[PDB]
Amino acid sequence: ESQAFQRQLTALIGYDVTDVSNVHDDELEFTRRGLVTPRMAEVASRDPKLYAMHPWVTSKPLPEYLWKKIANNCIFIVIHRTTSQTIKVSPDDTPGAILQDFVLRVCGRDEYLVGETPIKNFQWVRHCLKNGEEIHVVLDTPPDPALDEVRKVSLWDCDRKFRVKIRGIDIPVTVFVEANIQHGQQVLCQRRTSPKPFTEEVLWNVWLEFSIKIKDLPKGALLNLQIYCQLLYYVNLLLIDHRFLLRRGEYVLHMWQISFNADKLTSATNPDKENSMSISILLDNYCHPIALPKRAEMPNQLRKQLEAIIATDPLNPLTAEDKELLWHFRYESLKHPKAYPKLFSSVKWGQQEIVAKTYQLLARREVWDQSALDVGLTMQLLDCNFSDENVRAIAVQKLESLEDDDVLHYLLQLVQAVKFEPYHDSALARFLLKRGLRNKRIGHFLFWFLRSEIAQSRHYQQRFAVILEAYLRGCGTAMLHDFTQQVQVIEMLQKVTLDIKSLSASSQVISQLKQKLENLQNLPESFRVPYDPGLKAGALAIEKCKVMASKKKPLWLEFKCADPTALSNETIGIIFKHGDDLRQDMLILQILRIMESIWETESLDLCLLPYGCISTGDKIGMIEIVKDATTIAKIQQKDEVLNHWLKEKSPTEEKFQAAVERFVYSCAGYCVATFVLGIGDRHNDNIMITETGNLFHIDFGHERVPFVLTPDFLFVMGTSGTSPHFQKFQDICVKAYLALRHHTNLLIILFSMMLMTGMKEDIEYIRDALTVGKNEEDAKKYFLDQIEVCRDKGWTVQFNWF
Ligand SMILES: Cn1c(=O)n(C2CCOCC2)c2c3cc(-c4cccnc4)ccc3ncc21
Repeated sequence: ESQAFQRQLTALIGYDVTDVSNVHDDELEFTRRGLVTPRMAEVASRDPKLYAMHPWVTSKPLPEYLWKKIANNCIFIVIHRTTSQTIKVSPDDTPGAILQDFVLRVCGRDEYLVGETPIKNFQWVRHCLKNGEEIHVVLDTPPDPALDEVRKVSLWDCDRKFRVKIRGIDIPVTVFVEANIQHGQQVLCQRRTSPKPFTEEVLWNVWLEFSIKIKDLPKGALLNLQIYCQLLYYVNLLLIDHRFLLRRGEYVLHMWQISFNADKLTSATNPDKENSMSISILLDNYCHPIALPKRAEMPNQLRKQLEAIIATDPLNPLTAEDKELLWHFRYESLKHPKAYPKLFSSVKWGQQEIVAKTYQLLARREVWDQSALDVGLTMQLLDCNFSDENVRAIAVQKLESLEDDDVLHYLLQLVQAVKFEPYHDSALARFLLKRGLRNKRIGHFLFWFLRSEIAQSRHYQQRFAVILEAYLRGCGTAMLHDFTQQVQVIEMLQKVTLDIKSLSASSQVISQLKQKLENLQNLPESFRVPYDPGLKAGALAIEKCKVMASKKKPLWLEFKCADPTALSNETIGIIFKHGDDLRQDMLILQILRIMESIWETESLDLCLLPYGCISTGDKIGMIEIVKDATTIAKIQQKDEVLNHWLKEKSPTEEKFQAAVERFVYSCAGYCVATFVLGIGDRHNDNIMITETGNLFHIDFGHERVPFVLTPDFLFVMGTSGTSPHFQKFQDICVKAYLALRHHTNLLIILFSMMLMTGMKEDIEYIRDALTVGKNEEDAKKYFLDQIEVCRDKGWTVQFNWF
């Protein structure tokens, strides 16, 4: 009756929030309760007119390469209604001024040109100008905002030393327990139990007295229990709870097994109980509830020493002297926003006094607030190394400066960063709740970015599910309708992918596929595309649908577009795959999209193709089909072969000369990008190219060479084992490489988090690849040398690949 809505949300999320069986406290229920207010606040504050039409706009400057297309200076936008007419408009002209009521929707898209924004500052206008396409719009009627209607004793006096009683470890099928007090990645104090023979049950009943006191336990503290026999099981328990109270009583904790990592920081217990390892522990209880309460300059030499510490890379660890230097002169270090991550590492979190000294130091934020926004440091303070609620919130406060365009560039990386938050309700989760609820595009990607983890991560599904339910409860009836239509389709397409895979390691398979898709089309008739929400896919082209030939078996699906106002009847091609982890490809594609923005600021377009890719469920998702594209393997199935393929598929010579240029930029782009990320040693079948000349890597799901610059690519430029194109390539390569190096800290910390949340020494790769330390001229030469490593090898490495 009154519960029907929750069972609808339950099916959208893919996990039950009301079901509380793997919970030892009430944090999820308390954060479900606490999340109501920032949803109520956002639902109410959003302009219902601009919420319904979600104009995807930017406040960033129009790039160098895009002002080349505009001349007079005017742009042509063709308005449709059967009868169409072109209108010459100034780049700085508002959409209403063009209209001279009615709205300017994009043809075949739920994309609109609205608000007090210049047309040059629209993401669809910039997109068309980049791709050299016409701006086809339609004089449509604004959508009803009615469709989005939303349904409605003190701690610092407990000077006693802390202790935990290790009762034992009950397991269904030598060993010792390692008890740790943790804050960030920094272990405060360790204690082990005496080794005992490994059996079905191992009792100890011994108390482990720690060096740290109750008073000195920081908000965010963790009792991390580990089972060593060398590490085999782990579990965590927040010593300070959500209601600021120290943990008391008996706790049985089901432990996570093994095979550093974000999964190893989780406060959640293992849901499996009949097969998992447990741990009975006792925590000292009291009659009254224990509750946590709330100059000189610097000499020229010690200034230079501190300046060198700030200027180093994030991965560079601080010594004991570096930590003392930074802490003593914290008031100076506070006047340099770049020192904050390193300074907040230098503080002794296991000392109530040193913590209180930081908390009051942070009240002098006049300098941090007034600073120019840096995503680098903001992401730095949100990682595993920072467990303090206050420090993290200073980073979340800067995320408010980010306009909807930028929130989209880091939505996935911010969603992952929630894994490092000690408590469920956090400034970050709330931040992602505001931005998702304010914007429909952000909200759509939020849904899928959260649903990605809820369905595959047993470690963080609990936390993420309460954040999804909170977003869902405020998006409005329209988005809730759209998501049911997406869930219903992917859940339908999930069975088909799995049933077909359970028939192969042919005509039988291809007939059985259409035999199943037939009893599927007879709901829904339309659904938004999870990786491109503007595009609405209609009914299937069941005759075009096939099962793909590789080691894995994906579903090549083609859907007609639901919008009849579309320019072409070109179907929407979607790959539905199983057995591969799309969570890592999502992460790689995101850094690629970030790299492009870095190049945009530096006035460069390296023509990357970061194809839509959404992780949907348990090792299953969907991938965008790139139209008129094939792999290098299919083009070979040597030197001449690619340039012969480009001319052959090219209509005019004008278009071919465009095809070789689109090749040099995209090739240089994938050369710099895949090198930095360390995914350049890839097989020919994992490198694609459009009939337009647009090259792009794929299958990112986890002798040597730095990148792929084979002779067939070189022959396209006009070189065999210099050229006017190869010189243009080398120059744009360096120009692109040096741009990414200006954002070292950003890339370093983006990669670091990517590793921990998606997948110590492995991370160190970007230090060397982004040539940390070396000057602008030394890096130019270093990259040009890596070009020559590909020239020397040629077909060697490509041949080596089995
Ligand atoms: C025409 N055509 C293909 O043949 N294929 C492939 C199918 C699987 O064998 C490799 C080639 C693709 C595409 C494959 C991906 C992709 C698939 C899995 C992982 N990462 C990326 C993306 C876009 C694509 N577009 C077009 C297209």
